[PDB]
Amino acid sequence: NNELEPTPGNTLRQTFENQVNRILNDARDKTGSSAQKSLSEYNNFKSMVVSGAKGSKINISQVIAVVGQQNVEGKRIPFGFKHRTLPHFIKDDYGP
Amino acid sequence: GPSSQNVTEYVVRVPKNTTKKYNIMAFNAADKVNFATWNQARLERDLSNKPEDQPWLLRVNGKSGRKFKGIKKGGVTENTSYYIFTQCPDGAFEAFPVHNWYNFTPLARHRTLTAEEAEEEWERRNKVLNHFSI
Amino acid sequence: VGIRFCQECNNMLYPKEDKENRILLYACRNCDYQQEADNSCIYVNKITHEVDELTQIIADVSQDPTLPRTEDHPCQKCGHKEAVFFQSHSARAEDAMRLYYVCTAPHCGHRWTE
Amino acid sequence: KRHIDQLKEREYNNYSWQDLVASGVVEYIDTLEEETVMLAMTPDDLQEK
Ligand SMILES: [Zn+2]
Ligand SMILES: [Zn+2]
Repeated sequence: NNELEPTPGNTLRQTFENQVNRILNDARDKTGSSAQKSLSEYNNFKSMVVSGAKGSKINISQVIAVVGQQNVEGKRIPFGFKHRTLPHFIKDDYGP
Repeated sequence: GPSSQNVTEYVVRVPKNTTKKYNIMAFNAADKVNFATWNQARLERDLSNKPEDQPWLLRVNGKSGRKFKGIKKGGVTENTSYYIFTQCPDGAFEAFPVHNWYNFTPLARHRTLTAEEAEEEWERRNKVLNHFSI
Repeated sequence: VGIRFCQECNNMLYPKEDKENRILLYACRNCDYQQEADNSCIYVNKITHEVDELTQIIADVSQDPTLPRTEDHPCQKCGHKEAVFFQSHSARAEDAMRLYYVCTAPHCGHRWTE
Repeated sequence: KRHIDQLKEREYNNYSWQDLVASGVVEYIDTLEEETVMLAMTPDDLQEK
């Protein structure tokens, strides 16, 4: 409905998609924090992450909470079909 | 009118022989040629090709008159023969085979630009635009 | 703004200038057929390129089974309550997230942006 | 359903894949033609009003 205002040095798509990406990143960070929030002292993932032997604090959240958002060439999944990503969506769908 | 309520029946014959070969002479409608203006015509096979294959050269009105070039169509009986149907005094129809299709087009007897000369002129003109710059 | 073809040899008529009555004359190079110009302008160059694609989209797009549909926005010229919308899908994609609609009723073909 | 209860009997019925194409219920779709099509992934879930 043309209610967005581009920022200095940003196209509307940029401004558009980079704002969408920022919202997605905030949601992913919240999900990861929630996943980290719930572990026990007897947990065996936390036992290899804390001692630094093998693993990282994001594998815990990816196994327990959310895999996250994929991207090729450093940007969101492109439109490989014409105005679609797969034949199971409707055209120009920009949802998450 | 008779085009609406008109009715009739006529016999059709297809003679196994003719005294003359039958061809089609086609004109662009867009020209709307007045055939009445054709007092006379000459018709000869085109000389660029220096016979049956030869394109036709049509010269209207003998000496002073129009001129067209006719180019043969690729095919005429490759899948379906074409017939000329003519009405006879007995009402019966007579059918004539189409031997060939020639395409006739109008000719421009004006302006003669020359090859080597044209190319030479283009370079000088091209050169002139580049010269005297800024 | 348009183009002019000769009436004798069917070629492109060029503009020329005569130093007698101060009127634009269209001339041919092959033949020298002549006539005067009615609008008396030759060249125009649109750089804004703000052409509204409401003049370029076709009415039969409403036969596409791969486009979204809507029950909210009805057609004005016929009152049908089903439309099919899409984006510019062309160049000039700097701020191009408008949403053109097309009525889906048979033999209406009404188009409108918002 | 008439196509299923007679397709589970190919052993002594002589009704097979070929009699299924020739009845107009399946169709081969190329890649170019696959841009003018609208696919559903699963019947019971995507074809409900
Ligand atoms: Zn001319
Ligand atoms: Zn309508």
